[PDB]
Amino acid sequence: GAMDRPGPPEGPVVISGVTAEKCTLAWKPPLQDGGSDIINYIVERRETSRLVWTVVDANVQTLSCKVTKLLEGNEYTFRIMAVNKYGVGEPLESEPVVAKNPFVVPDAPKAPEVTTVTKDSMIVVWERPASDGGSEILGYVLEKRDKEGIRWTRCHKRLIGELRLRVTGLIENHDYEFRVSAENAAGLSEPSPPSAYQKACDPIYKPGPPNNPKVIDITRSSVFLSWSKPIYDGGCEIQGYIVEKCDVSVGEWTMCTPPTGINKTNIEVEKLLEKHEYNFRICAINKAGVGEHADVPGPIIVEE
Repeated sequence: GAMDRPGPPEGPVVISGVTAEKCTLAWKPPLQDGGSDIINYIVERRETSRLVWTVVDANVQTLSCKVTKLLEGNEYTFRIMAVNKYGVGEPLESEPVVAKNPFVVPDAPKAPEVTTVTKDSMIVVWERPASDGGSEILGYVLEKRDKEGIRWTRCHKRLIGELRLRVTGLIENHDYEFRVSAENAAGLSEPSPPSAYQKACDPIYKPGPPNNPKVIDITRSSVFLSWSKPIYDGGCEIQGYIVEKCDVSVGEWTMCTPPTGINKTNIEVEKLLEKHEYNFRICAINKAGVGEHADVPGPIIVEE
């Protein structure tokens, strides 16, 4: 048919790479070229307050254009026209875009730390950005890796909204290392360095004091003591008890057992000085160590 100028560029204008000084536009060719091929495109800009369109590039041989010399804080709208041998077609106008610098993802956090461990769980804790640089952190992603495993795995879906997570579902006696990432509106940070490997196992602690230490009977040179298992065994097996004596005139706590201890809740302390006055301490032994002493009630006079 008869020939004329091209149709408008097609499609939504797509704006990308927006900073405070530049941005990038892309469009698609017009559906109709008017009967002659499109020679070049014309890209124009107009700050929203202004009336005059200003030329960005009058000879764009591309479906994209890099706009520069933009000005921080100003809002712009952009225009694209197709040109052929018979003239300039109707424009394709973009949506308004403000020249802002983009938001940035947070910095990689510092390495997390494990605190409380069971055979199946670990509490992991980490720090906020030391200073509130405008990260605007929304939450965290905690990852774990088994020492006998290949890849890092998430300990949870979506985000952790605090500085801590009790990670469960851990395999007893496996060793795990942790790393944490921080996410803001811009996206996910690079991960932190890893924690040191920790083994999933129940901790053991020194035992508590022996229970109900008491005197049973007294002779001319001996004292009979008795007690019961400590209420708190330290998650560990009581393997023995240490008994100590003190002369109240002297004040030096001497031993009444080998350091190994005694495997009974009773003892007969013998060869004690007659009519002297004593105090007695009893201690429990774990694989972890010797726990707190329990003092026998009052001082005792060795008599009959």
